[PDB]
Amino acid sequence: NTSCGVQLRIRGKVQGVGFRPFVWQLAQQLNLHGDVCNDGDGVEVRLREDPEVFLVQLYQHCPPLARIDSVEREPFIWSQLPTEFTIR
Amino acid sequence: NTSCGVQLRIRGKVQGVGFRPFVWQLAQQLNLHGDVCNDGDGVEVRLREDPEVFLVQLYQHCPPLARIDSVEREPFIWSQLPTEFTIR
Amino acid sequence: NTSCGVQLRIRGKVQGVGFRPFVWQLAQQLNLHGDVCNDGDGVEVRLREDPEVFLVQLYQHCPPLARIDSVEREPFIWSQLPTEFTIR
Amino acid sequence: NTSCGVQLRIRGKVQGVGFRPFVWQLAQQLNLHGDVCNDGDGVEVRLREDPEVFLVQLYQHCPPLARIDSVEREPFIWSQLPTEFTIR
Amino acid sequence: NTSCGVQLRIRGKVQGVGFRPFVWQLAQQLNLHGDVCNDGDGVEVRLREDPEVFLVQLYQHCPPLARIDSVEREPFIWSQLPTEFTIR
Amino acid sequence: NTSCGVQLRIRGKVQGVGFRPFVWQLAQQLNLHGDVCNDGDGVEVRLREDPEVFLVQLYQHCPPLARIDSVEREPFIWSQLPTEFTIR
Ligand SMILES: [Cl-]
Ligand SMILES: [Cl-]
Ligand SMILES: [Cl-]
Ligand SMILES: [Cl-]
Ligand SMILES: [Cl-]
Ligand SMILES: [Cl-]
Repeated sequence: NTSCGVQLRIRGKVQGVGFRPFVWQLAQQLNLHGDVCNDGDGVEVRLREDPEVFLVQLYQHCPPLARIDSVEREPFIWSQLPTEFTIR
Repeated sequence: NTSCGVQLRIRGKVQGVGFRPFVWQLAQQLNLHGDVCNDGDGVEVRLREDPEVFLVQLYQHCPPLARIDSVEREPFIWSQLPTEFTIR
Repeated sequence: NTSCGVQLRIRGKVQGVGFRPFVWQLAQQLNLHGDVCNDGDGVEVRLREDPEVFLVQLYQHCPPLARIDSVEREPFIWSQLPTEFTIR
Repeated sequence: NTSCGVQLRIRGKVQGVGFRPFVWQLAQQLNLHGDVCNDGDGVEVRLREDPEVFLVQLYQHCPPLARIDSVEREPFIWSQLPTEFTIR
Repeated sequence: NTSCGVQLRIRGKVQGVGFRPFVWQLAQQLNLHGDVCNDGDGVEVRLREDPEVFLVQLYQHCPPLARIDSVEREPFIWSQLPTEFTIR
Repeated sequence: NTSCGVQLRIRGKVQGVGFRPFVWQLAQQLNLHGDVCNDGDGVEVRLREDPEVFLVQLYQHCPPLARIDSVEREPFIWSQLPTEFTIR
């Protein structure tokens, strides 16, 4: 059933730069579950877990071709909890 | 804007027994925000804060005429955060 | 990879009484993941999530033939996170 | 330096009944730090850690001569964090 | 009544630079409550909520004329919880 | 007894640069407990408390001769909780 999650919206130079793979790899390292996608208004990252370490490291380790201009966060409800972290 | 909340659904003998006032008073004592209502399928309590102490004390201090048969919890998203605890 | 979990050790009259199914059903209602077993020194419940609501309700809704004499908790590390709640 | 703590005020039949030792033993089992005292308006328990499991078990395992009528909680600031749990 | 809060003390080039408005805007984006002021030893930010995302973004998005040299955090107790985020 | 902790593994130019003292001083400022060591594969920091603010500030305030290339985190269990923060 449902659980509280977090959606992060990351905007900047975040496409064509290895950003979705970067997010994926960071989520793997952090043992996070959810997904990442590029929906045309930046990159959306949905997580089951608290996003703080992820956010710290998103910024600090941003790929060299990428550039993060802003990150927004909001809560949402998972309909079913994720068991993996996937690129969608 | 939005925040993660918790909805509790309390079923049993929970109407005509001072249950909504009891919930209100417990929320006041605990400095909780949200609301309580009876919507015909028990009592729904919506909280901004984590419900655990509230739940402990709901059970332990249940009014004498009342009887709690079950409590369910689920997350939801507040559209605007509550600044009081109110009976609705 | 690994995550912080909680092991609960529940002792009393907790076998032959529907206790493992009771735990399972409570974990389902609470959307918890991990497992339950009877290993000869009571019932061990391992959870991914914080156990507090589970504990409240374990006590309050204890099956009628069962009797809980004590519950102990300790942290441990999951080797892989659970995706279900199962009876083992 | 300072940290956020919780003070619990437990009222009822809570003196002459083994209540301070009971609290101590529960805190030991739960690996909690802080202190307990009887200051003439019930028993005050100060904890470094979140009090929820403690509270659950305070109620469920209340000594037979004791009787808990109410428990109140409030936050406070530790001037120095406790390294033990002690009866004061 | 009272709740646990966090006070952040931000020092550097943090006056005459749009820092209080920057903090305000960040708190709005994050749905945080409390206040900000310049009391002559940097900027003090008092929050109801956990400060971690705020801190991440304080640093990453520091206005161009500003410069953050240090940030300290300590807990404190709110006398009444804030319902807005305001510049004081 | 045991508690959930966090181990951080910090790699880069992190030896001969005042890194262990830097970590120590940051832990003191943050009122953290645990330890730091250099075990030949970077710097390991073990903490009792949640590491997020520590991590934010590790990166932002990295000493000038140092360079942080990566930070990994994993949970572990303390055998006895630390009462100080020490360089080992
Ligand atoms: Cl992308
Ligand atoms: Cl009602
Ligand atoms: Cl069993
Ligand atoms: Cl006493
Ligand atoms: Cl200012
Ligand atoms: Cl080193």
